[PDB]
Formats: sequence, structure tokens, C-alpha cells
Amino acid sequence: AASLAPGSSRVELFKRKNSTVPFEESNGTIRERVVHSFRIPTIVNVDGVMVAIADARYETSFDNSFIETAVKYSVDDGATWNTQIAIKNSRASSVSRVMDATVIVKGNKLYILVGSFNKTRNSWTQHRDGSDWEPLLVVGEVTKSAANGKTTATISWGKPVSLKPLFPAEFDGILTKEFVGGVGAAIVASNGNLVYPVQIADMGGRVFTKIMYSEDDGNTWKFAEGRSKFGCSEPAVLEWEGKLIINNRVDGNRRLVYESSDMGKTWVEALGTLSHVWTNSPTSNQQDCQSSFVAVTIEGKRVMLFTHPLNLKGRWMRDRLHLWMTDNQRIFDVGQISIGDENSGYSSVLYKDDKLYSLHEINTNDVYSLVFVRLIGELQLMKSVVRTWKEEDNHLASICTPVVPAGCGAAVPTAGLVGFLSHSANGSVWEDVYRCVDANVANAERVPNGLKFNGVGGGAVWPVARQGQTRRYQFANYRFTLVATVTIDELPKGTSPLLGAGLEGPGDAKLLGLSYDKNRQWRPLYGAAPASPTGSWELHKKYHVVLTMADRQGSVYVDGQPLAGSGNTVVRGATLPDISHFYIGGPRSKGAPTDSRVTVTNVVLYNRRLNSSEIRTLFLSQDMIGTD
Ligand SMILES: CC(=O)N[C@H]1[C@H]([C@H](O)[C@H](O)CO)OC(C(=O)O)=C[C@@H]1O
Repeated sequence: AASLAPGSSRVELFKRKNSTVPFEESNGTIRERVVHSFRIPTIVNVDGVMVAIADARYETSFDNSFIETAVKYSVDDGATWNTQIAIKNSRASSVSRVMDATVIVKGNKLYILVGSFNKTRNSWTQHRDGSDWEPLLVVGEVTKSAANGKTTATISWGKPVSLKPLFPAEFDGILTKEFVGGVGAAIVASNGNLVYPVQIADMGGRVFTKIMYSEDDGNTWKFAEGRSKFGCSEPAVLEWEGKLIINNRVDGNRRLVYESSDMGKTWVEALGTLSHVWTNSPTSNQQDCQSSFVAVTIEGKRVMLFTHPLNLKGRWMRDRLHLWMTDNQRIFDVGQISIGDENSGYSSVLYKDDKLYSLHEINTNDVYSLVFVRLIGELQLMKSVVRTWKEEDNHLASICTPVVPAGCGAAVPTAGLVGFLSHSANGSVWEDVYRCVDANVANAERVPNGLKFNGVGGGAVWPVARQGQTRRYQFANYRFTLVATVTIDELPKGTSPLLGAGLEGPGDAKLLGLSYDKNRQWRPLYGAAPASPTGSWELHKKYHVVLTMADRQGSVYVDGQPLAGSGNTVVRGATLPDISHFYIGGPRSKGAPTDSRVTVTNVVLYNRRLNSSEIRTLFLSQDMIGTD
């Protein structure tokens, strides 16, 4: 949906210049105080109690102003709420502030880490030293009661404890200045560790991220050895299949995502899955924004949810908040959860008792409220998509493939299967069976499990960089396998394209691909190498084509055997390639008026290089995988 979906709705929960908080005076008296702006939302579930956490920016929405940490909590899924100030600021000056709450729930405890500042008027990364700052950890305890039918809850907040004595003065060379949590909901790892992703500023103002974790429920804390590149901030972390996945804010460039299998000791950029997929605006050169990144189980399948504005207006406007759902292979855009063209901002998502919610910013004139959203239409779509993913994976994995010399052979590969183009299509769209990235079609006619091309630019474009802002097939620049069943229907005049990966840039360079020629020979394309002919094919005969690329090496297989010239380097330099799209047939909107008379069916895309057993299995099961 292009806006909050039919069936969903929201309320303004923390209302700018309206909702009050129980401000505690120095003398201990409480006064209901109006709050200019509420920012930096997090919503979590603590033993059945929704707890919403926010910066209460009392006087202005500016970062360096008088701020305290507010909490609203509900025992009836948002029907009613109680309000508190969980963490007070130091009251040292007119701009004293506790801000940027990062939260972990473990049992009936909430662990909140905030940055506390006394008097600075400038931005944290630019301070002369860390003398105005303390990282404060606060523990809240949620207690539920039951009085003749009615359930109520209380939350007690402990005294803040400064973690400044535990912050090293240096990291491998780097002289430290300050750190804050990554903002939003953090995690308890499967081993019980409290895991905060942190953002650290060095003396010069460079920012980078790290994991800070505790093995003893916050009694002690350790900074793990790994770190992000410089320029990463506001990290969000979740645990996936035994690894921490750290998703970073990157002002002015695409978002970096890292994985660590050893509690943050070693970080590896997620080039094969999520790194550089998301970004800060269509042109990637704008201020970025915080994102929520949470693992949940929907319809029996573990998935990750990610929120971020499209920010088409740029700077801090942060219009058009979207929610994506991924299983680390496919990436589905659930849609826009903010309304129309409104400015949004920081966000949080919660899945609780089979209902989905969001708490996020709305901004008019830099006065901010937080809306509490019931994502009813969105959850319905998510469940449908997860059912599609499970049904197709289970179907493929259950195919009885032919036995090979060494009941059934090996399973049709489903691990890392990202996209599949098969029977469903129309005149302009070839549908991804996995519902994420369709291919665009021209001059085509439907055939079982695919399309027959006839006319100028007859073919399909499966966009890679051409997806635009959110690059869900960015993994292909690091590795991929592309598979298809093909027939050549008419001889070409000279050479004509069939299947491949095109590159952005001058001319019409290809990374890896296959063409065919008037002599009935194949013409594999291995990067920039002169594409000489090899082998032999016949008109009207079906052939299986597999292109593999990993470790900068490319191979082209026909009928399960590599063509001459395979197995060499196809990308030179150290710079990742920038694939524009996969082409199927001879699509084009300009240049030579290519017209490849071929029929292509069952196009499969994987985010890894399939092994020999897998390639053979696909070659032997071509008549078995189609959607019909
Ligand atoms: C401590 C602090 O300043 N946090 C602020 C953060 C920060 O200024 C930026 O990441 C540059 O370091 O920015 C934003 C923001 O809406 O973009 C809100 C945070 O409250």
C-alpha cells in the first residue's frame, strides 16, 4: 500500500503541545507539565504490558535542549495508558538532557541506556572532550497485579548508574570521547546476554559502532573488539541464526549492515544479503534516519522487520515511512505506514499477541508527536507473503528429482533462492513467485512457465541497481546464480543476447552473460573479455543455462557443463561492480534495435554460487519446477 493500509488506524499517543508529563520539581513536588515535542520512540512488550518510551523535549524540538525520558504503559493493548517520567535529567542547566533511549527487555525488567548531558549547546560528536556527558543505565521493573477482575501494572525505576568508568580511553589507536546507545529496541541474545549496539565518537568527531554486552544482567559490561567502518551511527541489532546482525545509520551514503558470529568480536560486512540495500533518500546523499530492526516469527517463520522513511523531501523531513520484511533472502516492501506525504521520522515496531503495532514520529513545522499505529492491513499482507514463501519453498523442496549414479536425487535447492519468474505474467510484468521483485517485459507472448519474445527489445529486465532507492538485489554484486531454460526460435543475423547481468556505466558492458550467433554457436561473455564463440546448439531445442558469479569469478553452463572460457575473473579492481539489471532475451529501450527470437522459462535467482550437485539437480529437474 502507498499509505497506511485499509483496516489499519492510529491515534496520536504522545501529543505535541498537549500531552503532559509528571515533572518532578527539585523540591519533590510533581507538576503536570506540557511538552513541546515527543521524539525518539520505542515500544516494547514487558510481560504483557506495552511500554512506550520517548524523549520528552519540553521546550523545543532541538537536540540540545531540556529533555527527560517519558514513558507511557498499557495493560490493555493501548485502550488506556499511564504516564511517567522514567529518567530525570541532571538539572544542571537550561539544556540538561537525558536522550536517545536504547531499551532491552529481559523478563519483567527494562534496561534503558541514555546519553546524559549537562550544559553543551553543540552536537555530541563535536564536543571538545567528554566532560559534559555520561552514559546512564536505568533499570525498570514491571509488576502486574489482579484485583477482582481488573489487571493493573506499575513500573518502578531505579537510580541511574553511570557507565563512564567502564568506557575505555582508547580502541586500537582510536582515542575515545563519548558513546550513546544505538537508539530503540536492543536485545537479549539466545545465551542470555544483554546486547546493546553503541555509537562511539572519537576525539576528532569520527563516529563508529560497536557491541557493548553483559553476561550477568548488567552487573558488568564489555565492549566487544569488532567495529563498523567510520561514518556509521545509530546501530540497530538483532540475532539471526546464531549471528548478531547490526544495521547502521549512515549519513550521506547507503546503510552498512554487518554480521558477527562471536558476540561482536569479529564483524563481517553483509555483502551477500543486506548491506547497502537501504539508504537515506533516492539519491543517497542526504542525512539518514534511525530505523527499527526486529526479529519476529510470523506464520511459523522467523523474519526480520525493518522501518525507514523514503525521505523523498530530503534532509530531516523523513516523509513516507516504510516497513520491509525479509527472511535474509527475499526482501518484501510491506508498504508505507505513515499517511500520505506527511513528514515522519524515527520509528519502532512491535509484534505482540499476534497483533502488529508501530510507534513513530510525525512532524509538522518541527513540532513532533508520536503516533501509535495498529498495523492490521499490513499484518494481513505479511502473513499472506510468508504463506507464499513457505508454500513455494516446501513445494520445490518436495520435488522428487531424478536419481544420479551416486527414490529421489538431491533436493531442488531452496536455500538462498531469492526470486523466481515462471508461469504468471502479463504483457508488461513477469511476476516474481516470491512476490518481491517483478521483471518488466516488452514484446512478449505467454508460454507455459514463461515468455516468448518477438519484436524490438523483446525481453525482460529484472532490475538490480534499476530498483532505484532500495536495492534488494544488491547482493548480486558480490555473488549470484542465475538459471533459466531457453529455446532459440529463429537464427540471429549476427550475435544476439540471451541471458546475463548488465553493468551501469559507459557503453553496454556486461558482467557475465550468454549470447548466441548465426553459426549456431554460443557466445559466453566473461566480463570485458572478447566474447568468442564456442560449442553448438540447434533451433527449437530446450537448453538449460546457469550463470554463476562469486569471488569475482564467472562461469556459464549449458546443459550442466561449463562453456569454454569459464572459471576466470570477470571483475577487476577492488571496487564492487554495479549491476544494472539481469536481462532475459534482448530487452532494450535505446541503442541497437535488438530482437532476440528466444523463449525463456523458469528463471531462478540465488544469492550464492550453486555447487556442482545443485547445478546438476536443476539441470535434471527442469520439467519439474514450473508453476504451470
Ligand atoms: C545525541 C544526539 O544529538 N542525538 C540526535 C541525533 C544526532 O544528532 C545525529 O545522529 C548526529 O550525531 O540526530 C537525531 C536526528 O533526528 O537526526 C536525533 C538524536 O536525538
